[PDB]
Amino acid sequence: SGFRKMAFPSGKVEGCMVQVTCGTTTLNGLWLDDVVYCPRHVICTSEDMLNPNYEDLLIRKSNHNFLVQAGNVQLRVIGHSMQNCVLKLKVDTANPKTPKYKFVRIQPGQTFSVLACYNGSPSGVYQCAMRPNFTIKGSFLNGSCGSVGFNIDYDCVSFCYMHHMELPTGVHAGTDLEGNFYGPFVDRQTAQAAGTDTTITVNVLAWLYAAVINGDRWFLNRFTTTLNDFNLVAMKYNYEPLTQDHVDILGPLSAQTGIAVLDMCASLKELLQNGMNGRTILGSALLEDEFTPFDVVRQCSGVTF
Amino acid sequence: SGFRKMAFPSGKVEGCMVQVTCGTTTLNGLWLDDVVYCPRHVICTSEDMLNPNYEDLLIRKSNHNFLVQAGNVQLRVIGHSMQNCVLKLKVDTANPKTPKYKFVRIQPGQTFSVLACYNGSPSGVYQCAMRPNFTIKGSFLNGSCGSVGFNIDYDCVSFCYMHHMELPTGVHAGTDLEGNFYGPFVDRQTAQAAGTDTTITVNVLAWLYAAVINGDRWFLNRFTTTLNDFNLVAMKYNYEPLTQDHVDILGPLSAQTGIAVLDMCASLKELLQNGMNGRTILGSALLEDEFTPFDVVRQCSGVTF
Ligand SMILES: C=C1CCN(C(=O)Cn2nnc3ccccc32)CC1
Ligand SMILES: C=C1CCN(C(=O)Cn2nnc3ccccc32)CC1
Repeated sequence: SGFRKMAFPSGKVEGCMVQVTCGTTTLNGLWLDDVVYCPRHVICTSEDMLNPNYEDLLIRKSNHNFLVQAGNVQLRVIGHSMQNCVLKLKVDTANPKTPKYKFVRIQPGQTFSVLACYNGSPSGVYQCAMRPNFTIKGSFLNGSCGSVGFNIDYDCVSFCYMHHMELPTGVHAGTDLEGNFYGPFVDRQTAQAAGTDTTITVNVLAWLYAAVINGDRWFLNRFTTTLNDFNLVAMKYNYEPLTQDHVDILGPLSAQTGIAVLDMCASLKELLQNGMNGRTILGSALLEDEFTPFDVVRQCSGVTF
Repeated sequence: SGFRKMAFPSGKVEGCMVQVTCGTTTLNGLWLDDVVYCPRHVICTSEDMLNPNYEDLLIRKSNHNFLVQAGNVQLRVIGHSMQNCVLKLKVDTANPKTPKYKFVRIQPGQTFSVLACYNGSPSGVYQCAMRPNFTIKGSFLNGSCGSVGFNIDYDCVSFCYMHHMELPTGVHAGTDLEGNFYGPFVDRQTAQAAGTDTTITVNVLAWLYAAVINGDRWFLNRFTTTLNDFNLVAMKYNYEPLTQDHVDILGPLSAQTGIAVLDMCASLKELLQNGMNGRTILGSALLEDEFTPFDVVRQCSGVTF
């Protein structure tokens, strides 16, 4: 028992990380098979950053200008292409450490692990969620660009995120591995509206179920509610609307604990309206929304990779 | 910017994990060079668990009774020895994936990453602290025994923890890699007092500095205090006493931010006496004590391995 904000084991991703340098700028790349993926802004300079003309900047570059290093081994670049906001550098060697992998574009509210890297070397790993407004609340310093987010299912790494940008608000933005930003963002050093965020309701409910499974039980009450009534409360507190698809994905947790989903919604309603009265749930004094129902079942059942 | 509960990249430890089976019981072992380390209670049965006679149980076992499997490769056991609460199984093959490593016995209040495993396969990685009372608040299911905690410095893994036991209170206990428990605990299925825990004061102060560096600033006040006055408050709220050695290890954070350690203590004093008035610091509504001053500097400076 016990419940922690657990990340996927990072070893399979660590073996894919490389350093990419283009002129003065160094960032991280992801070496899968014979292709290295990295953010296109490796080709910018500081005069470029307010609104880079990436097509014009890239036309000035040749294969031999992209320096790619994997530990101490230098990779030979035999082609380069810009796809959306990522650069794809073809190399003459397939990565011997390539795992089974997929590229996935995740949905807001889903979670993944980030392997933060600098100069192609791993620094740390943590779990986070894609906010409803498509930002992530990460831990990224200058030079972390090209660090990736991922999930693992059995032996397969699903890469879902590559880091590109810290907005002036201090939150983070990035792309899928085809280089398409999540959210309205562009790779320019500018203030960019993120727009209204909300709390991921289905994840809070999943975490309340996690709490019950682990014996934090004090917030269970004698009440129930309806999906309609609950959603009027969710709106008031800037929670995502709960749908029947969410109720369905909470089914396994409802079955395990015996607590109907709408009864758990009534506990959440009371916590939103009354607060946590100085108490804690699973070591937290706020309502946690970075565990999905799948996360809770995986952690509570010991699934391995 | 941003601040997360970050774990070390787990790849170097993943390559050391094996499954050990002795009779009916399977747990995890750590394969370093030509030795596999695992909890001695792999040799027990359920009739054994209230007070196993480990010496008598082990005398019934021979090398060929310890089944050790690394992925699909079976290891040949050529010797076995009990050291404190760990078994050391000599194998005829050195692990080709052995990292540079050390065994360390950590001090209460220090932090480390745990790689939770089942059947020799990694499930997840998370960061935690050794509580002042030598328990850890982990996430461990049955079969996670033999999972290890560790830190990494440059290319060297310092193994500090092997998981053995969940106390009936739901908190966790384990050993260093010489098999000595942290705390008063024994490997018996019994209620065992853990005794009074406290909050790790130097870590809370480190995290308040992390907060300022990241721009959460609202708890800074116009006050200062003395070490004596602060420790009278710490005692009242079951915080560890602050010593000058702690003030010294906070020096780099004090220098970075310009906030004297005793001024930050006065902010902490006010938060202990008044609470956080419905506000948050770094995404938390309580005072966080699982980051050491070294953790904060590492994360804020991008140190890699
Ligand atoms: C053209 C752009 C937009 C601006 N930009 C970034 O913000 C890069 N970045 N990413 N995370 C960071 C964390 C700290 C400092 C900088 C960071 C570079 C690419
Ligand atoms: C003789 C003993 C003492 C009792 N014991 C354990 O508690 C093993 N254990 N460790 N973490 C666990 C989490 C869930 C269930 C069991 C767990 C086995 C060794």
